[PDB]
Amino acid sequence: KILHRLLQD
Amino acid sequence: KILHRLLQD
Amino acid sequence: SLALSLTADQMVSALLDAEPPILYSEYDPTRPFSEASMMGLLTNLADRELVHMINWAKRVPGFVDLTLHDQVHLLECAWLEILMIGLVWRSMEHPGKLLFAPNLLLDRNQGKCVEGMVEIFDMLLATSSRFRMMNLQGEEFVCLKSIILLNSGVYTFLEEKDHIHRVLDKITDTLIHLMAKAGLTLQQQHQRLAQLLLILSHIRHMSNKGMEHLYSMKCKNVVPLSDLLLEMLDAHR
Amino acid sequence: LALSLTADQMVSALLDAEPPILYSEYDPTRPFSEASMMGLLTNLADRELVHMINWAKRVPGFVDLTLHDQVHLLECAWLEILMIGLVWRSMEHPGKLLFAPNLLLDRNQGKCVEGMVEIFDMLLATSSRFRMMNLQGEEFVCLKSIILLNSGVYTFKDHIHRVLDKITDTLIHLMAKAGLTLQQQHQRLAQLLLILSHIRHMSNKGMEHLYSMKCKNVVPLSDLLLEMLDAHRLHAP
Ligand SMILES: CC1=CC[C@H]2C[C@@H]1[C@H](c1ccc(O)cc1)OC2(C)C
Ligand SMILES: CC1=CC[C@H]2C[C@@H]1[C@H](c1ccc(O)cc1)OC2(C)C
Repeated sequence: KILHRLLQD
Repeated sequence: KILHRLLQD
Repeated sequence: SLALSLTADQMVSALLDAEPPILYSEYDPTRPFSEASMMGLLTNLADRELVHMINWAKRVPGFVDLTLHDQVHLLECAWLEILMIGLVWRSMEHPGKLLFAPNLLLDRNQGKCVEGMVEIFDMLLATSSRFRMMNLQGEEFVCLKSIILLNSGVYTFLEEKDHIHRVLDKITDTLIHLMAKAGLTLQQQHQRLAQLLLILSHIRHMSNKGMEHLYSMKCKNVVPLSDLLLEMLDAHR
Repeated sequence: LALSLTADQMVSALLDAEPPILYSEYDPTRPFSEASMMGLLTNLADRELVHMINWAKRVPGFVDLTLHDQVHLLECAWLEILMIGLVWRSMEHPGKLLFAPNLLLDRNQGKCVEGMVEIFDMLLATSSRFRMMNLQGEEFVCLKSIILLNSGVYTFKDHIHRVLDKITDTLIHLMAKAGLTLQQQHQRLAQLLLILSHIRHMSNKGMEHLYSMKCKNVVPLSDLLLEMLDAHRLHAP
């Protein structure tokens, strides 16, 4: 889930 | 349309 | 005019008096539910509620001053929002239950009888929960309800709109007045006022979602909706 | 930390969090098509999404939420937040929508996509409401923050409500220091938040529209938009 990663990154 | 009738009444 | 000419607590009284009644469904409680019986019951009710709310809109300050065509528009946009916050209001003291009618009290688990309906129940329950957290009062509620009628159609309509905004402001004054004499601090009045009006945003969402569910159910031809329902429904697309 | 920020420190922190204004890849000497327009503005929305995530975690009290909360909040509000940006950007260009400094679309150019012109209309009506109301950059960043924290909060949060109360204080702070009297303060604050209800409405219309463009597949959407899109439930006959 791209969102999750853009948010953790 | 039934709304118009009810309204003007 | 005369809507501009009410006192704060003359506004509240007029609205309290304008309230429509609470209707019963034709629910035979000895019979369990199916999808078609559900919808049927719930659409039959909304249809009968539609007549009262119209005769209620005529008794909300300023509304009757608006042209017939502008009145139609406001109603076509808000009817289900108005139905919804009423539902939410009746259910406030029935945690986990939706009081569609005193004889039709729906558990969230029963919402599953109708396909897709369960999400809508969860939102409606949460809103009712929110009202409870906040301990929403009858005087404010009737103010909120009127706001929905005057606010939902307005930005898609000629300074007929200016008059609508004046009454909107008069209804704000009214709400502040209520909280002021409820003993709220100046800051606590702003916050509450914002908390209430922010909820209308979620109520708009529920109605959009709900609207689509209804359109879905008709396309599916699961239950035949009244001819008022099908008009209010087609106004949206 | 968000809670112990002065109103002033709140406004500044938000103004500095502002995402930049992005550009279209649009090349002006090429003609438009339902496909090319939808391509240009989903391309634009998709790059804007990346900057919104960033801005989100620079909104006081947002990094303080569980990552799943963060996700839910953004899945719910993403289109409203692009829309309020759009509407604010198009303020000084009445009759037109500044999607990008080199993508100024007028009313007629919405016909290029079927089902787009009515959302165009709602959108123009909103920025027009903003301009008429003469919304200030500082007030705008508060509104945007409110949508992020408010839209999803009821479909799960004291922390979120306390932050939401802090942003409300700040809005008033701004009005109180702009010269507005006490009733003028609470009226403007009502008119502001009542507009958020319309933005929620346009968001649901535009989301159904987007899913429609996927369904008749006039353009391949990005992986992120599809995720955004799929956090909502929809259909298209
Ligand atoms: C008959 C309906 C069908 C679909 C929508 C709108 C109403 C129904 C409703 C809502 C409030 C009310 O007072 C009566 C019916 O709610 C749902 C099921 C969500
Ligand atoms: C590409 C889109 C298609 C349908 C919806 C959502 C976005 C588009 C949009 C809005 C703001 C923005 O910054 C980027 C795209 O707005 C409309 C056209 C209303």
